[PDB]
Amino acid sequence: KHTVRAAGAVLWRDPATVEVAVIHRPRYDDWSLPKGKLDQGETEPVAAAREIHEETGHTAVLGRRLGRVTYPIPQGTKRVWYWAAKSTGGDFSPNDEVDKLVWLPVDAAMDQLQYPDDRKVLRRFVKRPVDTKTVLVVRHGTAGRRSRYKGDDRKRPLDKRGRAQAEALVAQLMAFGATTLYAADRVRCHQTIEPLAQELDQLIHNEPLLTEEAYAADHKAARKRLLEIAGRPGNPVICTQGKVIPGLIEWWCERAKVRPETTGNRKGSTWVLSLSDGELVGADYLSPPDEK
Ligand SMILES: Nc1ncnc2c1ncn2[C@@H]1O[C@H](COP(=O)(O)OP(=O)(O)OP(=O)(O)OP(=O)(O)OP(=O)(O)O)[C@@H](O)[C@H]1O
Ligand SMILES: Nc1ncnc2c1ncn2[C@@H]1O[C@H](COP(=O)(O)OP(=O)(O)OP(=O)(O)O)[C@@H](O)[C@H]1O
Ligand SMILES: [Mn+2]
Ligand SMILES: [Mn+2]
Ligand SMILES: [Mn+2]
Repeated sequence: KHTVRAAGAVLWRDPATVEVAVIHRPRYDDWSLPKGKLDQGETEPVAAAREIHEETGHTAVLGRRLGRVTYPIPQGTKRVWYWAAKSTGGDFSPNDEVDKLVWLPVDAAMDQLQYPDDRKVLRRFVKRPVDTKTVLVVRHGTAGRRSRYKGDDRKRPLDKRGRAQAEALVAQLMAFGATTLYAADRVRCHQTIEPLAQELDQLIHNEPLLTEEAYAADHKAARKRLLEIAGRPGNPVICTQGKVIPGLIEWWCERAKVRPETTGNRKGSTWVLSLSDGELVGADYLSPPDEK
């Protein structure tokens, strides 16, 4: 019943014309997909990107999430979440952890992978486009509690936990190749992506149409604005509030007939929206960085 958390990837290069990486490990004599256990304080996407680079030598950009594999181990239950990950280069060198890496088209990869669950991941990988662009919709971090004033406090800041959530979100959002930054017109939303702003040296665009008060006054304008942002070149991060996100996500998924595998709305959480030719093809809910 104790869960060991891990993450990994279908790492690919070049539609089933791509090649995917399959690794061999001499400790187990197995062929499998690269993956590994989360370190203290990592989230799954951070661990996936790190373990990809450690086991294959390649850097990569994560995209669509491809489901979860569990299996019993002496410690309890091993849990692996998998992402599609596009190689951004690197070179493999054999060692004692991983002694071989082969790049295979999907069909021959399916023959090489010994675990049925890995084959299931790879089937998911091919079901939808993999060369995707990415929108990251983030609910701001923890910011104490609303006062008894009607509606909303413009300037309430992140609390200490929330500031730490903001710092922890840099690595997670960098894992998906975030490039451009947007925040609803509340201090707490800006402060959530300010650490990422500093890392990228990028300015945070301000978004009055995406606050809770605006969504409630004019939801059509909020939806239009999301699409406008998503249509721009780059991979945008959009930080907004709890009353806004569920409605926007549900609307987009409905219209494009995308089924989210997980759902939630926690402060510090992230929705990874994968697009192919402007069409939504994945909506993946990630837990806040300090929650399970
Ligand atoms: N998809 C699957 N379904 C069922 N069983 C699977 C399986 N994959 C591996 N095993 C089987 O479980 C045992 C532990 O392997 P593991 O879960 O891959 O263990 P691990 O902790 O050695 O490997 P990672 O989780 O990949 O850990 P790291 O990369 O973090 O390890 P590191 O310390 O080498 O970095 C092995 O005998 C293996 O054949
Ligand atoms: N005074 C209030 N007026 C209206 N809604 C409130 C009020 N207080 C709490 N809520 C509701 O409860 C939720 C959580 O409020 P809390 O004070 O914990 O966080 P918050 O930082 O304001 O969150 P968000 O900015 O995501 O709405 C809000 O999203 C809102 O739906
Ligand atoms: Mn591993
Ligand atoms: Mn490893
Ligand atoms: Mn490891």
